[PDB]
Amino acid sequence: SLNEEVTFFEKAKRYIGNKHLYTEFLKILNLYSQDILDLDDLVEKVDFYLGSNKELFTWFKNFVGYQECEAFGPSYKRLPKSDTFMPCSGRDDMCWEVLNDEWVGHPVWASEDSGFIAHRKNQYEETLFKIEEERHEYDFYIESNLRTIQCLETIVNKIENMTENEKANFKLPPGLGHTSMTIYKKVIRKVYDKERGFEIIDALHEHPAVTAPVVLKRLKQKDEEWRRAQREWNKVWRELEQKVFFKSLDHLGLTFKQADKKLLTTKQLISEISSIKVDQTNKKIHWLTPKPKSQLDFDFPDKNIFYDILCLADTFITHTTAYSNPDKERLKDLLKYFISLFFSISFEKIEESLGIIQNRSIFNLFANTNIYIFFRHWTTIYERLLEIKQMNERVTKEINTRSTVTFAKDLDLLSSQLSEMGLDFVGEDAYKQVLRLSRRLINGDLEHQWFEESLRQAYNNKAFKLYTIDKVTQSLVKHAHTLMTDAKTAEIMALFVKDRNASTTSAKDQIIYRLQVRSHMSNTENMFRIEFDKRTLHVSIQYIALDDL
Amino acid sequence: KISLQIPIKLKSVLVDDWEYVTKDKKICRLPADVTVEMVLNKYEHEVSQELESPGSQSQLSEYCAGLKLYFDKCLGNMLLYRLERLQYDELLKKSSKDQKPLVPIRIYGAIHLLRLISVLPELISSTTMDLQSCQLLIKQTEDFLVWLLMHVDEYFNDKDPNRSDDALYVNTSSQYEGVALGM
Amino acid sequence: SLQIPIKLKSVLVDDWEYVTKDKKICRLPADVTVEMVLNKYEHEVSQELESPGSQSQLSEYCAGLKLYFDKCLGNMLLYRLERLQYDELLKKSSKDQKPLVPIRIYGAIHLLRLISVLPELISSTTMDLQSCQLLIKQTEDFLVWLLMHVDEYFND
Amino acid sequence: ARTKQTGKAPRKQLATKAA
Amino acid sequence: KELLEKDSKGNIIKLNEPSTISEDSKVSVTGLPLNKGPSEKIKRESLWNYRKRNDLKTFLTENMTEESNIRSTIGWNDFENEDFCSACNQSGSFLCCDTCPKSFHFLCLDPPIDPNNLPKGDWHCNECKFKIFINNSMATLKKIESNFIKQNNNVKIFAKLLFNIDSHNPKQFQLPNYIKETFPAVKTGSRGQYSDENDKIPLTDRQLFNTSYGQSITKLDSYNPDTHIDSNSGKFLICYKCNQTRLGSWSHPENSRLIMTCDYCQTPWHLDCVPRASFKNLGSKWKCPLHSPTKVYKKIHNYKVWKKQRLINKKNQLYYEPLQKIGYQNNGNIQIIPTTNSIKYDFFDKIYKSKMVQKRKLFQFQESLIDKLVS
Amino acid sequence: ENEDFCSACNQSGSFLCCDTCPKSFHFLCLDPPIDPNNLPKGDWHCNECKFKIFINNSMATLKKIESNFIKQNNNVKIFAKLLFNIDSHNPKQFQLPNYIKETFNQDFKITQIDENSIKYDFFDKIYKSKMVQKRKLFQFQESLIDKLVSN
Amino acid sequence: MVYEATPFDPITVKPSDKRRVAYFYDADVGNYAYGAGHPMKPHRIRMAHSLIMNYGLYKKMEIYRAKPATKQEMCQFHTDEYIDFLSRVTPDNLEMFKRESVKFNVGDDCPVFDGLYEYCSISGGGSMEGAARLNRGKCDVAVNYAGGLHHAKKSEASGFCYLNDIVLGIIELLRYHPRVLYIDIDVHHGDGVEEAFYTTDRVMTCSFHKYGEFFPGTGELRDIGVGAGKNYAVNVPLRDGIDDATYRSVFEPVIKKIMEWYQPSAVVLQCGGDSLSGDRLGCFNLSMEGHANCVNYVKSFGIPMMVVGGGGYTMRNVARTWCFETGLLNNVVLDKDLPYNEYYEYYGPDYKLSVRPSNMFNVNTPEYLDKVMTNIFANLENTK
Ligand SMILES: [Zn+2]
Ligand SMILES: [Zn+2]
Ligand SMILES: [Zn+2]
Ligand SMILES: [Zn+2]
Ligand SMILES: [Zn+2]
Ligand SMILES: [Zn+2]
Ligand SMILES: [Zn+2]
Repeated sequence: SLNEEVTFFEKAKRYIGNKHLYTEFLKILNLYSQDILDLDDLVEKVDFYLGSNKELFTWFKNFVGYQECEAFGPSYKRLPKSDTFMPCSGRDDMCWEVLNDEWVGHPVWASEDSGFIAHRKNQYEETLFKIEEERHEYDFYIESNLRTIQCLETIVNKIENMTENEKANFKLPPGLGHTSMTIYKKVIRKVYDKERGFEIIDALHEHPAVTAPVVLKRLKQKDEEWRRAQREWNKVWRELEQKVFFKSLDHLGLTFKQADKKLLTTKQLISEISSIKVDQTNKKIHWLTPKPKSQLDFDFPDKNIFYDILCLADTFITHTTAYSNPDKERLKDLLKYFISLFFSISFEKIEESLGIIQNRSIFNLFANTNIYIFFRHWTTIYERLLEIKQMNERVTKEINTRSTVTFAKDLDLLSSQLSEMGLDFVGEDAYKQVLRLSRRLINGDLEHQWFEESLRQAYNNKAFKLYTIDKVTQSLVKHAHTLMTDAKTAEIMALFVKDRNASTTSAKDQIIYRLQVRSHMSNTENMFRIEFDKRTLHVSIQYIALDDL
Repeated sequence: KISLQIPIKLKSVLVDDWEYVTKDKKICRLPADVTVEMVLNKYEHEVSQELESPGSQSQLSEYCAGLKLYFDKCLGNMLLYRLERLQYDELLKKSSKDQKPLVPIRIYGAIHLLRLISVLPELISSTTMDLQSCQLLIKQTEDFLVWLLMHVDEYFNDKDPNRSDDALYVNTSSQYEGVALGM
Repeated sequence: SLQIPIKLKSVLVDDWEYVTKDKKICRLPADVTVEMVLNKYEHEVSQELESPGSQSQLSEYCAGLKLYFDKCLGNMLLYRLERLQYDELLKKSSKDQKPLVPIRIYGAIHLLRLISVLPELISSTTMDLQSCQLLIKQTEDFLVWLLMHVDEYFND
Repeated sequence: ARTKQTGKAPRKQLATKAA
Repeated sequence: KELLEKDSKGNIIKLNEPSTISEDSKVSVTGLPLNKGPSEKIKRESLWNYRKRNDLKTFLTENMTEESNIRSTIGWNDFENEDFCSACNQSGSFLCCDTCPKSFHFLCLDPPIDPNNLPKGDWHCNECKFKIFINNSMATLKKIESNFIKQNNNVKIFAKLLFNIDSHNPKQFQLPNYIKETFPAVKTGSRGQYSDENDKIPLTDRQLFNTSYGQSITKLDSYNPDTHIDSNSGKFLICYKCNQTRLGSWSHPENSRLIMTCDYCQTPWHLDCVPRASFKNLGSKWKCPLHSPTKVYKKIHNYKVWKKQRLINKKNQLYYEPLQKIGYQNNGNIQIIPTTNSIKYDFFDKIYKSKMVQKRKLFQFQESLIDKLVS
Repeated sequence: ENEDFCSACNQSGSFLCCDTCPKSFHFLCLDPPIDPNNLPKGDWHCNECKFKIFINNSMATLKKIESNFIKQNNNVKIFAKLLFNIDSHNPKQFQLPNYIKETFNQDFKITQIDENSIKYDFFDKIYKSKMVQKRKLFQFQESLIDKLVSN
Repeated sequence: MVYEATPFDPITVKPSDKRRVAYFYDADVGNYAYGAGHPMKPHRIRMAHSLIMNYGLYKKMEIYRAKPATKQEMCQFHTDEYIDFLSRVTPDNLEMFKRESVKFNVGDDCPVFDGLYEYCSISGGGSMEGAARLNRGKCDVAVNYAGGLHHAKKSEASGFCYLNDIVLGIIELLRYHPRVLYIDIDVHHGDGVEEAFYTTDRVMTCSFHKYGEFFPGTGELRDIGVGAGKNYAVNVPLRDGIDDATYRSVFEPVIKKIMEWYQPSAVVLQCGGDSLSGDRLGCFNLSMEGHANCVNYVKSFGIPMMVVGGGGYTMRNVARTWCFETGLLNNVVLDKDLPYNEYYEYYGPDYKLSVRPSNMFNVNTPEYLDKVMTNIFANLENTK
């Protein structure tokens, strides 16, 4: 009851860290101490200061003696009673009781006199809005003209079956007996001249007998001409909508190529694993005394995906020209050997589909940056394909059971592209199709835009991550090529080959394997522990860069 | 070159005014509970007692009356921001409705008097007034300022308009702000 | 702004009559010295002062006093025939190699002499506002603590 | 009396939904 | 042009249709008139390829719409003038001086002019009116100034100040420089408005609207991992509350939590740890939840407000160190000093002594409480 | 260069003429009670004169040295400004004061404070608030006990 | 421990919750255009309505043409001068009104088209007649898509909203109901309706809206009402790209806690189409199903309600979602195959009822929404 009382302040100083923050904390404490800050405000401020330190904040709460209105909010201010007295003639006592007239808010006050940020849209979304703008333009004018034609023809058939002795003094009220006062005025002022529209309106109101039929005839001629122009505009709008709409609805996929070029590099993949290690080491000193021996976790539930990635790799190898043929076959059997040795798949299955710890199931690969980056590219392709496969059956059932509406088939509205040229997914399995298309994209016989359009049409933009499949498998092939053809890098592989092939190893074998791997690489390079389990195919990647030294 | 030694408490009061009018968009509660004529008058009664010299009494009354006449004539000329000019217009229309000529001297608060004191050296430097009269005008202005410091807690108090109806400043409406800073 | 009861005022003018109109002065060890009275002062008031910060400023006051009585006795708190007294006190101090500090040789008479000369001296130099109220509150509660038991130290 | 505009009728268009 | 061809008795005969072709070819939002359709030069890139039933139930509505009026409230319940105001230096609707190239706001004049009750003839500014009155007045200015001085005998010192402001055109009040220069944090905006240290630098038009689609300043539309990494140090921005940086992995970008930095102390905070849903790109500078407030309200139990003093330049600002350490009633405006072993044990003993003092205070009272009940 | 009466003891006697100030003192009217016929040979600076040559009649040096001497001994802190005046005081007899004979840049000062004193006032404020609420609840409890006994 | 990540369940109607549906539509409301370059288009109402008729939906409901509101009726919430100005301004005599143009914000964002007063009257009359039909028990659900102008205030026009007809509808509901709950699923904050009922406990305004540097800037979490209306104005701030499952998991617990805590007698539901995916000004990622689950969940409670459609700037998506709302209010689920309407060319390329969500980031993290609904649930303990 004494030691924590005298050590609380400098223990809190250690916790706050930054002196500055400690300076403002002492300012908060003095402001409470000078009968200026209320105790609840001090409590909240310390809660914002020592929130994660529960024990310290709990001690502060009970030692201080806290026991658990007028919150106006930031976006409302109070008017005086002078501006409240503004006559609203329709208000009885209930509206004067329940309506707020003193507290107001404005967008200008909420912006702090700075403005607002509009949401960014694609250029395809912008031209979609332009198409919608022109559609509303044509349809609003046509429907307003049609309503005026209906009213005028009602007046005309009322005036046709009557005689001429009272047709001279027959008049029309404003609005022409309709529920609107201005729609016919808008139509008249648009169709006729600006200065003559008003006098036509006056001639229609005073003498409708002569003015009404010629007005109806003009309006009908303008209506049929506008509808013909609207239909042969609607052809253009429909084709541009079919060209634009699915690209407009794609948001991450429109910029996924540059984002995948920028973020699937060595630096970002090192940054992710180092950030996870930094988070674990930062939260280790606070709680969780059993610190985990892993940072990244990868699951591998499906094994056919490995054969798909291998098929894509050999397709890129056969297609490419920058690599020699011995280098091509070394890439092929290096990838096949690494996949057969790291995981539980044998070489036969690959070929047909395209303190002594005895009988060990956990296998450790100690790697430098090159093997780690190559493995990260492989896991990137695996997760990208597994996202497609895990939803392959549902999207296949959706594409196969695509019942088109009847009036689009009768009036050939639906698009024909992605069909004549065979990019729809109807009649085939969706995953196989993707791989086939991809292979075609890798081989160069398929354009990038049509591949992206087919993927976003088939998967409803959920296959945006596969737009750069060729680039990532090219980078994976390049990383394997630099993996076997670099000094102090292929020897680490060979050491992994010896460790995996020779089972029934003790812990000291793992330690001497670790320092033998470290030997090949510099004392500055990064160590990666890639742990594989034969059961459940879980891969745990641990960052031990400059740790074992 | 004419210099004025305004104490920094009233300098901070003027800067807070500027903040409330231009940034926070707050105007003066008009007519104020403590107006300018009132403060000037109180100042006189207070000091007049202290000073017995009758020429000093005559000067002090001369300075007070000249400040009153200068204020009224200059309030709507250069003493108020663009936001409060619509309040000046509506005060003029309300006064012309009642057929009483408007007198800024009794409707405006002491913050506008402090604005007059702050803007006074520029106006003094813009007229052909001789050196001794300028020096004595500055001197009586400094006496008024050091009298205002002792009474800074009752003439310039800090109160939120959202919590107090008796604050010197009041919040604006969108309509006022709009007509004031839109046309 | 300090208040001194005649209880003290009468005894200080009586001491003035002893030191000016009479040859009789205080004793060489001055009977009860200042460490015991200041230690029992802290031992009752800090045990009566409630918050720890109050005890902190109480300790400071006494200690400061102690240093002020050390550093001020040779300059202000001396009368006639006392210079010579402090003279063979400092000559006796140099004989046994222990240094001359004036607290353990003197009594309480030049303490309340020091609070008597304190308010004119406190206004001589530049000082705060509220530090003066803290100092005068400390002097007042020290003097009323003396006023509880004047007769302990002040009996002829 | 000659008059001239600026021609925006409202104010703070920046703090609006369509500016 | 003789629209209604009336007869000799005034009876209507026949009207002639006006010029329909006057605005039949007006450009619509399509870029073409409504009379014609799209042109070929947009049909190349609009269509995919350019080589150079009526069962509507929508006409039955009017039969089944019954009118509804059952509400309780039914029935009844030369020179060109400037583009800125000469008073406030801002754009808007202006009244223009005729013989003077200065234009004023309608509300900026003395008295302010109603925008509907305009002067019928010619309008002059106050400076121009003074110029015409002087040209008109035979007496020289100084003669009129002296006559105003002797006429206003009751006030002599302000008489020149009273006289010379009739010549001055009305202007918006602006604080003088020596009022503003003593506070270095206080700045002046583009319109003359107040600005201080709690105000952001206004983002230029390039940053908001002239950026790419993927990179938006809101930082909500894409996965940007170059925000958890400090630019000048290269380390990871650890959030203060969660003590973590959720960078994500670019294969699971939903695991990445957004992080901002405070605009004053640069303390990084997650957008979920502090409850916020934006990055405060424009407006006032965002302040982390860790700073001390510059304005507080306390309940009297009315209320009492407290505001921190504004920053003052080093010439007019002096910092003083109290002589009194414990209980110095400061105003809250405080500055901390660095620390220069016995203090820890002194504190320890002070807390110890005060604690048995508190214990004996409790004991000496509870005994009286239990001794009260017998009587 | 000399005065007819001692400025310390206010009677005539053997005097010692200081070099700059005309005030003179007795052989016992000094902080050393200087033994006659044994004064160390020199110009005989007094306390004020030695202060003037220590500060070199300059302001800022004496301000930074006051800051320093207040700085090291914080255990005498409330008397720390009072410790210089003796070094600038020429000693004198206890002149009994008068009531004992009978029977603007300074407004915005920022307080310079240390962390220990802020810590002390925080402990002060929490202990005061806690025990006045404890006392007031104890007095309310006793008062209700007395009211229920009387009723 | 409040927010739970729940996958989006398919929409199922309740056959034991049959409601008499009164749908309000004026045929003139489609013939008003805000401007040449303007996003607010009332024409989107009638191709919503043409989707009702063509879906035969009308049969399952009672179609009414409400009487348009007059000036005084309009002044039940707005001032006399603002309603006058609205009834007197035309694009012709705009130079007669500049002081009122800056005073009431009419101009620019809220333009001046010559059918302004008639459009506002149609909207207000639809809202008040729906509230009247709810008051007299003639219907259980009142549908009026012509209104929804939730940004209009006492003496100003903002957000493409001139007359706050929702305030008049809630006022007419308050004459017969003691407690009225207004729910705004528009992507914008319902600033006018919340400001109108900020200081009262009789109306609770819950607004699920995007709160960033977005319009109108109000609707922050601490805004809970003042005076007697404290903790009677719930604001749910959301980030960009909230999808159907996330929106369901924030909407259903909050609305459930309101029902079992506030216990309203009538419900008004602002069905903003701007909260859909692909919207011109909205920034949400709601599909039609996600927009419709809110209306189905609030229909499951059985409280007399009034469904009023507000925003929505892409006409096809808001029309399809309004048709699906109207179909859901008759306890049917319309098939995802459009019948032949006159405006059939809008809904390309699949011509189905579904509004497909975009694949943009659901940046609303579970922790932030958990904190938001924890604060909302803590504030809702005082509404008993
Ligand atoms: Zn002019
Ligand atoms: Zn102006
Ligand atoms: Zn900060
Ligand atoms: Zn965090
Ligand atoms: Zn002497
Ligand atoms: Zn000397
Ligand atoms: Zn909206």
